[PDB]
Amino acid sequence: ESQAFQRQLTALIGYDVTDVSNVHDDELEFTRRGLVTPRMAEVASRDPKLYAMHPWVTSKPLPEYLWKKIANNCIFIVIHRTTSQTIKVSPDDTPGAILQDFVLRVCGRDEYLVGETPIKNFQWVRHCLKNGEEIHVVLDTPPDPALDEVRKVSLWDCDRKFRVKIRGIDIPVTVFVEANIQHGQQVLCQRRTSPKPFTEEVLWNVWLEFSIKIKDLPKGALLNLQIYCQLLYYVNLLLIDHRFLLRRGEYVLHMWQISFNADKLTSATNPDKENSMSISILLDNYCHPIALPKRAEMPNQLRKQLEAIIATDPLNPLTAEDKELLWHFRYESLKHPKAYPKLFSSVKWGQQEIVAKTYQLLARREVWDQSALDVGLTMQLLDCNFSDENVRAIAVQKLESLEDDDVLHYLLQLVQAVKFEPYHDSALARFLLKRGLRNKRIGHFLFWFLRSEIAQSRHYQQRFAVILEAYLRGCGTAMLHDFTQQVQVIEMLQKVTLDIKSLSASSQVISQLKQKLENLQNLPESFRVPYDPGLKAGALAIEKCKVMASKKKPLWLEFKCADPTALSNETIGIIFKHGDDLRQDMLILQILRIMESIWETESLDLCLLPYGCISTGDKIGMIEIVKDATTIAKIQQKDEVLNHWLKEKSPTEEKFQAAVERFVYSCAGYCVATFVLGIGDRHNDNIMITETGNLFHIDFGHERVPFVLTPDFLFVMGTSGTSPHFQKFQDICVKAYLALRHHTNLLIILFSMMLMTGMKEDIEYIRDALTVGKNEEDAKKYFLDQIEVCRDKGWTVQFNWF
Ligand SMILES: Cn1c(=O)n(C2CCOCC2)c2c3cc(-c4cccnc4)ccc3ncc21
Repeated sequence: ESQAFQRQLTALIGYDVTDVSNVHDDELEFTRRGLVTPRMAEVASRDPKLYAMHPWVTSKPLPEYLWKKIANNCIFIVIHRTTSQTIKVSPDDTPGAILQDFVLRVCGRDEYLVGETPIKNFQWVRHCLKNGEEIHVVLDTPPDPALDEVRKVSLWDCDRKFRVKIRGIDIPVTVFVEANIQHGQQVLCQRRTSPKPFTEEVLWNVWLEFSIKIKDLPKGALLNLQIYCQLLYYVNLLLIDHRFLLRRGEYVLHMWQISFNADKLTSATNPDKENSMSISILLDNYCHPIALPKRAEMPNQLRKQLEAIIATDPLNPLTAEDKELLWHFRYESLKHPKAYPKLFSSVKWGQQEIVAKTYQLLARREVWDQSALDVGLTMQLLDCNFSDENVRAIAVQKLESLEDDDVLHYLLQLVQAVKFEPYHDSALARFLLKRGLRNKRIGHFLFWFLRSEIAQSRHYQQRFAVILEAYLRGCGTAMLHDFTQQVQVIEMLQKVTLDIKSLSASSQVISQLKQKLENLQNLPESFRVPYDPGLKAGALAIEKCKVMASKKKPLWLEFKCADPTALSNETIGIIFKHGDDLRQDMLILQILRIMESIWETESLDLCLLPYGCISTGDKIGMIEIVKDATTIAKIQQKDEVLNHWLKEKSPTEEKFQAAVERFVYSCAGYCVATFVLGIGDRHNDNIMITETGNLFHIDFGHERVPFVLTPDFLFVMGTSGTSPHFQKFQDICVKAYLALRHHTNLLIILFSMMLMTGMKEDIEYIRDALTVGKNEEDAKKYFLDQIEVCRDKGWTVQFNWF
């Protein structure tokens, strides 16, 4: 009756929030309760007119390469209604001024040109100008905002030393327990139990007295229990709870097994109980509830020493002297926003006094607030190394400066960063709740970015599910309708992918596929595309649908577009795959999209193709089909072969000369990008190219060479084992490489988090690849040398690949 809505949300999320069986406290229920207010606040504050039409706009400057297309200076936008007419408009002209009521929707898209924004500052206008396409719009009627209607004793006096009683470890099928007090990645104090023979049950009943006191336990503290026999099981328990109270009583904790990592920081217990390892522990209880309460300059030499510490890379660890230097002169270090991550590492979190000294130091934020926004440091303070609620919130406060365009560039990386938050309700989760609820595009990607983890991560599904339910409860009836239509389709397409895979390691398979898709089309008739929400896919082209030939078996699906106002009847091609982890490809594609923005600021377009890719469920998702594209393997199935393929598929010579240029930029782009990320040693079948000349890597799901610059690519430029194109390539390569190096800290910390949340020494790769330390001229030469490593090898490495 009154519960029907929750069972609808339950099916959208893919996990039950009301079901509380793997919970030892009430944090999820308390954060479900606490999340109501920032949803109520956002639902109410959003302009219902601009919420319904979600104009995807930017406040960033129009790039160098895009002002080349505009001349007079005017742009042509063709308005449709059967009868169409072109209108010459100034780049700085508002959409209403063009209209001279009615709205300017994009043809075949739920994309609109609205608000007090210049047309040059629209993401669809910039997109068309980049791709050299016409701006086809339609004089449509604004959508009803009615469709989005939303349904409605003190701690610092407990000077006693802390202790935990290790009762034992009950397991269904030598060993010792390692008890740790943790804050960030920094272990405060360790204690082990005496080794005992490994059996079905191992009792100890011994108390482990720690060096740290109750008073000195920081908000965010963790009792991390580990089972060593060398590490085999782990579990965590927040010593300070959500209601600021120290943990008391008996706790049985089901432990996570093994095979550093974000999964190893989780406060959640293992849901499996009949097969998992447990741990009975006792925590000292009291009659009254224990509750946590709330100059000189610097000499020229010690200034230079501190300046060198700030200027180093994030991965560079601080010594004991570096930590003392930074802490003593914290008031100076506070006047340099770049020192904050390193300074907040230098503080002794296991000392109530040193913590209180930081908390009051942070009240002098006049300098941090007034600073120019840096995503680098903001992401730095949100990682595993920072467990303090206050420090993290200073980073979340800067995320408010980010306009909807930028929130989209880091939505996935911010969603992952929630894994490092000690408590469920956090400034970050709330931040992602505001931005998702304010914007429909952000909200759509939020849904899928959260649903990605809820369905595959047993470690963080609990936390993420309460954040999804909170977003869902405020998006409005329209988005809730759209998501049911997406869930219903992917859940339908999930069975088909799995049933077909359970028939192969042919005509039988291809007939059985259409035999199943037939009893599927007879709901829904339309659904938004999870990786491109503007595009609405209609009914299937069941005759075009096939099962793909590789080691894995994906579903090549083609859907007609639901919008009849579309320019072409070109179907929407979607790959539905199983057995591969799309969570890592999502992460790689995101850094690629970030790299492009870095190049945009530096006035460069390296023509990357970061194809839509959404992780949907348990090792299953969907991938965008790139139209008129094939792999290098299919083009070979040597030197001449690619340039012969480009001319052959090219209509005019004008278009071919465009095809070789689109090749040099995209090739240089994938050369710099895949090198930095360390995914350049890839097989020919994992490198694609459009009939337009647009090259792009794929299958990112986890002798040597730095990148792929084979002779067939070189022959396209006009070189065999210099050229006017190869010189243009080398120059744009360096120009692109040096741009990414200006954002070292950003890339370093983006990669670091990517590793921990998606997948110590492995991370160190970007230090060397982004040539940390070396000057602008030394890096130019270093990259040009890596070009020559590909020239020397040629077909060697490509041949080596089995
Ligand atoms: C025409 N055509 C293909 O043949 N294929 C492939 C199918 C699987 O064998 C490799 C080639 C693709 C595409 C494959 C991906 C992709 C698939 C899995 C992982 N990462 C990326 C993306 C876009 C694509 N577009 C077009 C297209």
